[PDB]
Amino acid sequence: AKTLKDLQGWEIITTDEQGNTEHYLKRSSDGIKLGRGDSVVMHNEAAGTYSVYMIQELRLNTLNNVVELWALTYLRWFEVNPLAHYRQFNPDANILNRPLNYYNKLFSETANKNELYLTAELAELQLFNFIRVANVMDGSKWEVLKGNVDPERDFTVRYICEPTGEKFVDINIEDVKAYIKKVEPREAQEYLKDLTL
Amino acid sequence: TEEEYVSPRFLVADGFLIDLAEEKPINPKDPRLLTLLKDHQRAMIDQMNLVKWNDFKKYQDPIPLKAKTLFKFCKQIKKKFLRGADFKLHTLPMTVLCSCVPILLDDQTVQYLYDDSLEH
Repeated sequence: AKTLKDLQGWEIITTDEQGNTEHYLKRSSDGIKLGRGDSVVMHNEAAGTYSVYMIQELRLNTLNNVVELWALTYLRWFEVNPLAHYRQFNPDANILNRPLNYYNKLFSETANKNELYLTAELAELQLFNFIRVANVMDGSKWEVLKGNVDPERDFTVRYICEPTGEKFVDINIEDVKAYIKKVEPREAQEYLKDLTL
Repeated sequence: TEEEYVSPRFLVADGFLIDLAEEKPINPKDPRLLTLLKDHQRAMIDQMNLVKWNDFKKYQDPIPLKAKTLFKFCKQIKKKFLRGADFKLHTLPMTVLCSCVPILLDDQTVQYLYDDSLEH
């Protein structure tokens, strides 16, 4: 009950320096390149809005050109637990007098809607849902970028957390990207998941 | 009409359910909401007054709205309309480049909402 579809427009590239084991997909038309550590804006039918990921691994087949694109899932502002955030970042968090809608509003109207949150949850991606390359950066770089931010592709990450939007832990996204494209998939994914346990 | 955050993503203001993740209005009948929202949230929307997007099919010209909140959070685009003598904006075929919000109906015809607190 399976069929083989051709990944139109894409082409696999094998290297170390170049050559005909390291891998990364390249798109013929514009030539964009996707490999471990790159972040991408993807179409998410169920959610009715985009989701951003960081390519974790490119599982390829030695026999045929079958590719599987796997990646770490980011959370966008609206997937953060509003009460958890307030309790962990607000100065006088002991007082939670107000109705849930109030915290929803507070967070939504003061959050950087382009600040993502890393998570260790992997998801397989389908190329036809690929929208554009995402620029995920550190707060320092994000500061220099203000006034020239392209909300369609520019994002900043300072924490990693649980898929539920709790337990925020500091990270240097650049160090994470560097790390991810260094070690082996399972290793990186295991470590990334133990930072919030 | 009253405003309120049904969730961090969904905001109800000026008669529309606003999807902040997409920066646009969403039909309160979109099946996705059945899964995207919890019952208490969908109940909040029931108890509120929401424009029935089907009532829109019947109109050919863009609709002028008095809704400071909607235009504050929704993406807008430039569209060209005719400036009639009734001081309203009309479909093209006295031209004005006006920014407005597009909403996709079931009729598949796109309806345009522009800020009525603006003089062109």
